[PDB]
Amino acid sequence: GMTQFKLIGFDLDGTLVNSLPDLALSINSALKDVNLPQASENLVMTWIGNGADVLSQRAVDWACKQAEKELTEDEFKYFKRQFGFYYGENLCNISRLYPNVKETLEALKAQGYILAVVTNKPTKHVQPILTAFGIDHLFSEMLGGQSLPEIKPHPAPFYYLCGKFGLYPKQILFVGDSQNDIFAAHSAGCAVVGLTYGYNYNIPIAQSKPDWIFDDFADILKITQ
Ligand SMILES: [Cl-]
Repeated sequence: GMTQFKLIGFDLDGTLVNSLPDLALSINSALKDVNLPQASENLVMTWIGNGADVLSQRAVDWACKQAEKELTEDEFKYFKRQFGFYYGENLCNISRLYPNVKETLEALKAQGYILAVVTNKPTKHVQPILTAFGIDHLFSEMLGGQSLPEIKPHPAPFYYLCGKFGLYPKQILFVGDSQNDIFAAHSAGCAVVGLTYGYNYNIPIAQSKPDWIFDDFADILKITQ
């Protein structure tokens, strides 16, 4: 309307949904199944951001070092199957939307913005978690960690949106909570909101220099009309 933006994109974990509690519960149950020590929720948080394989590798590497044990490859595969199972079961157990997320997405949709999710979370979990929280109907595109060959912080997912919706990068506003989001946006040429409530390796979101830094998801409305 009075902005340049046609499409607004969002990360999922740490931006729309506070999923850390269910991720931590799931990963710790799987660690227990391979007789490895369990991690604090802050530690688990620091492994999140780069997809479920990297998350799994960080978990097992930490726990093995803690315990002075190693896993065989078959044990590691087993760990990953159990972690996948538990999480699938706990997608919307302790997890909740961040404050004002649904109301804000509805407002933006009402204004005519195309809305998209771009996350490194496995693609298989994206439509289910959005459906569980009653917001799947608002999104015109939902990209996860297996959806394209390169993922955030590579700008490719942003270029895919430009192509699919017929846009210049400058017509996309992105909303994220980690440097993966902010670096991808800077590289593609998209304006980017950094949220301060999400998962960024214990690093302040200001360090990656987003275009805006917000404590409340509803503040996005102040910059979209
Ligand atoms: Cl991730």
